[PDB]
Amino acid sequence: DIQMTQIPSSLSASLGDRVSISCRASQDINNFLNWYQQKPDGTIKLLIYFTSRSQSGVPSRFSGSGSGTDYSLTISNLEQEDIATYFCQQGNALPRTFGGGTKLEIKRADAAPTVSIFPPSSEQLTSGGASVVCFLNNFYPKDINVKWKIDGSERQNGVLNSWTDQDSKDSTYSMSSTLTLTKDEYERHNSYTCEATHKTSTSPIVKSFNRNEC
Amino acid sequence: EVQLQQSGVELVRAGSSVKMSCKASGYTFTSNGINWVKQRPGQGLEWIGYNNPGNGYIAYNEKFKGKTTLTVDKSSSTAYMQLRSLTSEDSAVYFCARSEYYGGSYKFDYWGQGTTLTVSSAKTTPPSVYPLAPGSAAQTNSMVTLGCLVKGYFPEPVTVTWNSGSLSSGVHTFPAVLQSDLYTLSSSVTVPSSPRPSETVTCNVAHPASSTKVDKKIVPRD
Repeated sequence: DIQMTQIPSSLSASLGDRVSISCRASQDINNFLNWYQQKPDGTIKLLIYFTSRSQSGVPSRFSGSGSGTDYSLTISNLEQEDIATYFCQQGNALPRTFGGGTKLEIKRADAAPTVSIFPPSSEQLTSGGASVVCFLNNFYPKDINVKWKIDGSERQNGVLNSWTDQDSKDSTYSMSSTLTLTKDEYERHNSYTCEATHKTSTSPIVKSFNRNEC
Repeated sequence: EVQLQQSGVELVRAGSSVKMSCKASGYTFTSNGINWVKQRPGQGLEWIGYNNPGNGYIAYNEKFKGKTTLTVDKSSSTAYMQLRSLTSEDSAVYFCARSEYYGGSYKFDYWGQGTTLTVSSAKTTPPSVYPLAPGSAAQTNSMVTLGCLVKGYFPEPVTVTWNSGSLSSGVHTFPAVLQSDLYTLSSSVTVPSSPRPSETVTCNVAHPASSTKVDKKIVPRD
């Protein structure tokens, strides 16, 4: 097929910045290159057609260029409504192939999560389950490492992690981590600890509860 | 304004087939080809085929050929794609998009909203909702953070509200994650310490597919 490569796959830029996304193809694509924008929650729109250069009816800050194998999309002044995933598509041969995507995010000052840990609710425990939950809230950058420790040891089995999209107001992320165990296993241990490693502190940020100071 | 309206079968079992539809309007249907594209949740976009309703007919990506049949019905102005023998790798969002010629090649200039194909073993299950009150050593000291864990439901979505929507600042609702074929999500609200427990805080979750509505007040202890 013609393989289409976009570099980078992620780009953080400040609002107001000039952004450039590049797309390269494996053989000369003869300028039949179209660019698409996928907003949060999945709608997709045509922005630019025929080798970047032609605008469909998107803002005038979107433009593109290129020849042969290397094409660019550039946004001349970044707006909040522009954080999206961008895709190039070659229309020179069958199969139509698409680039792997470039996602945008608003660069911000680092923030550092506010962490909370929640014991299992009594209601859950009557059903023989015990989920322990840890919210890690309003942090930037998105990179964070969470480990669970029970009476001094393993993280690993039964942990589900979920991340929010970057907040449109302030520009942070949030994450919950939930450890699920059976009630029986839950009652053979004393402390439960949520430990976060974020590049905002050299010391982990730890939150814990002991089972019977409750 | 041309428009492309999709929906086909969204929740199916492995071994099944689905026939999805993309209804076009706002332009003469016969005049433009329809393309179908797959987005497997780990973002990339893949082309499946093209169907020209007017000018003869059909191409398939080698990969999708055979698993896919693309037809049209020119009189209702609908394009359809049929997927046969659906596995786990077929769960994705499928989009149809229109082609338009512009000097040399085609642009996919209007796209439908897409229809999610969930190949699953799970049946409609209402969530379990558990209130998450700060623990042991008193916690969240200034503001208090409270949560709600919505545990084994199927299908998506659930809607979570705090105090019937009065409490909408400070709330974070996390994208659901599929655990063993059922979804689990959570929501936290951070409130002033003067708000709780002096004022009632309740998380309200609605699950439209099982007709379930649950209200769980967050109270001290566990």
